[PDB]
Amino acid sequence: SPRSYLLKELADLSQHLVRLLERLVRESERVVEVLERGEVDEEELKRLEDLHRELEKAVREVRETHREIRERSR
Amino acid sequence: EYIIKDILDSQEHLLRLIEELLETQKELLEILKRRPDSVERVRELVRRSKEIADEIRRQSDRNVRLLEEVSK
Repeated sequence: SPRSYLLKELADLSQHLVRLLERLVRESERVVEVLERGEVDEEELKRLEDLHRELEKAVREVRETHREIRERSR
Repeated sequence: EYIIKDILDSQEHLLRLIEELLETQKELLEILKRRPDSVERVRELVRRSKEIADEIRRQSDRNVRLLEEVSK
């Protein structure tokens, strides 16, 4: 079951990563709309950077989860 | 019979597509910070991002189904 907890956790992390990515794609399009009307306020850009930072972190944990899975299947 | 390896290989392939999406989004963000005069490239990055995200969702959903099948 140790692998079963990891496999379910991996599924949880993967779904979370996809939702965040979908959120970033939507938010980035909106920032483009804001730029087109010349209303950028800096905070919208900061929100996109924060999202990228969170996404990079999520990808790193997914890789760590793969390492735990590999270490347990040898 | 490489059950775990198949899942990991599929996940790694998915991560490569996700990193491609992140790279596309990073170019878009870097361009936006510089206030470009033209939005043709950024609009194209958004269009490509939507295509890649759709494929990422389909692959992830499939991998999640497989992960649940194996864990039983």
